[PDB]
Amino acid sequence: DVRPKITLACTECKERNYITKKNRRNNPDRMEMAKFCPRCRKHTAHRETR
Amino acid sequence: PKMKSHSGTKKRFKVTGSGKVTARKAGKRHLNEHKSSRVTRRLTGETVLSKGEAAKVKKLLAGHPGR
Amino acid sequence: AAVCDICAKRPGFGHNVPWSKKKTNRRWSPNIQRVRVVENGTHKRMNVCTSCLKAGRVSR
Amino acid sequence: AIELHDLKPAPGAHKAKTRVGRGEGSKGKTAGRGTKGTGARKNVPEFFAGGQMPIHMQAPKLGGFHNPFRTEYQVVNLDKVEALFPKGGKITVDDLVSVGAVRDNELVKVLGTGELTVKVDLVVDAWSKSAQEKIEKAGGSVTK
RNA sequence: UUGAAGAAUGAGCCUGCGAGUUAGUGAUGCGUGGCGAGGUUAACCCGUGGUGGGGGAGUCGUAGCGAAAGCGAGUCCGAUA
RNA sequence: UGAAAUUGCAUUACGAGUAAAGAUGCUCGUUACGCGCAGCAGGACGGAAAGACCCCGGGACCUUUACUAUAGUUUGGUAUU
Ligand SMILES: [Mg+2]
Ligand SMILES: [Mg+2]
Ligand SMILES: [Mg+2]
Ligand SMILES: [Mg+2]
Ligand SMILES: [Mg+2]
Ligand SMILES: [Mg+2]
Ligand SMILES: [Mg+2]
Ligand SMILES: [Mg+2]
Ligand SMILES: [Mg+2]
Ligand SMILES: [Mg+2]
Ligand SMILES: [Mg+2]
Ligand SMILES: [Mg+2]
Ligand SMILES: [Mg+2]
Ligand SMILES: [Mg+2]
Ligand SMILES: [Mg+2]
Ligand SMILES: [Mg+2]
Ligand SMILES: [Mg+2]
Ligand SMILES: [Mg+2]
Ligand SMILES: [Mg+2]
Ligand SMILES: [Mg+2]
Ligand SMILES: [Mg+2]
Ligand SMILES: [Mg+2]
Ligand SMILES: [Mg+2]
Ligand SMILES: [Mg+2]
Ligand SMILES: [Mg+2]
Ligand SMILES: [Mg+2]
Ligand SMILES: [Zn+2]
Ligand SMILES: [Zn+2]
Repeated sequence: DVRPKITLACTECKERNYITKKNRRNNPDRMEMAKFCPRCRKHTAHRETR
Repeated sequence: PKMKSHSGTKKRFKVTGSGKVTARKAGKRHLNEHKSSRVTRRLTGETVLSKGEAAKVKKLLAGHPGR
Repeated sequence: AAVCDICAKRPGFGHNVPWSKKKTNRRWSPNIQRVRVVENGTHKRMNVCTSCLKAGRVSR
Repeated sequence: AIELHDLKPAPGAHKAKTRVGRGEGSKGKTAGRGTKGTGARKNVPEFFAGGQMPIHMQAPKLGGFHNPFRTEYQVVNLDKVEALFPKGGKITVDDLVSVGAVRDNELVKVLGTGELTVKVDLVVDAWSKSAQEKIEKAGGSVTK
């Protein structure tokens, strides 16, 4: 509850590529990251699903 | 009476051409977020069975070729 | 009663099947009603099912 | 002139039965079972692992599915076709290979391990790309 | 049974009887015989004369790999890596 | 006239030891002619009962706000209407 599991999906293809954890109090808002999309075949921006 | 095969064994183990008994690696069905890509890759293939376990599997199979 | 004097409908036997599926033996009885009939000028009571009542198979 | 009393089996053909529990000069008393326990009286099932989750339940099920309409091919290789049809085998049909060995009433895809120096015309169901290339280079063809 | 002459069990004695068997065209080895890239029949039919003959339907071997489509001395994960 | 329980045996001493840790049967000694009859109960861990106490495995019956069901009781809908 305090450190939940969050899924990072590409902002291009909506592909739920990664899963990680955060604190939900230190980072109340959805996280932006620069991850690698196996579908888009390059590094795209990944956002926490909502 | 024909002797039946073991249904879980039917569903879980393959027998290769040379006679090896192989199972799917265990531990990747869920709880995969904390597992690294290395741990997941280690659990992602097929495992050749040990001698005693392979003999037990071939006994449980009724001459069934595995899956 | 549970037997229809017309069409000879009789109870069926099956299972109580709970949430745990612990089956128990039980019965299904036909919806038998006791009604006055006048057949060939004879007045009497008859135990008839509602299916033969709906079909008009009994002369009231 | 052999007569019936000079018929005897081959040495080692008729192994003698081992009769158990017939004195201690042989497998006597416990009859090879040891003392006490389960094994002294019945047997142990092979699916049983003593109470620990067994192998056939700790391993994940191989999933997937079975194709209900999958049909297998009786495969023949070019080395076999060269060996069984060496003398400039002109046309080889499914009847010819089934006469040699292809297990008739089946489909007869021809595969391509081997060299196939001879020239053949194989009318068969399906073939591999390598087998077709080797057959055509040798001077022949495939059909059907 | 760690250990019994044991003051641990059983047996008064003799005679008789009393416990690893049988069935699968079961599973898996070995010996042996037949045939051999092939082996073998089941039910059944004929022999009212049997243990012999037919019957190849099926089945195991003949190619594997893949969840499978499929491809095939390769195939699958993979990007015709 | 005529049983019984019991019974591995037998030409079946005692002391101090030793030993599955309390020995007629083992050791070292001591004593002791053979066989009866009537008696007593210290021992043969005497007989009788596969300990009933204790633990372990199984069962049975009893209890309840253990679980899961269910007869009965009750609610409404619908058929009879
Ligand atoms: Mg999954
Ligand atoms: Mg992962
Ligand atoms: Mg109505
Ligand atoms: Mg003995
Ligand atoms: Mg015993
Ligand atoms: Mg023991
Ligand atoms: Mg044992
Ligand atoms: Mg069983
Ligand atoms: Mg064993
Ligand atoms: Mg457990
Ligand atoms: Mg021992
Ligand atoms: Mg003891
Ligand atoms: Mg004794
Ligand atoms: Mg004694
Ligand atoms: Mg005992
Ligand atoms: Mg006794
Ligand atoms: Mg056939
Ligand atoms: Mg002592
Ligand atoms: Mg003494
Ligand atoms: Mg002596
Ligand atoms: Mg006396
Ligand atoms: Mg007395
Ligand atoms: Mg006593
Ligand atoms: Mg006892
Ligand atoms: Mg109980
Ligand atoms: Mg009511
Ligand atoms: Zn993406
Ligand atoms: Zn009726």
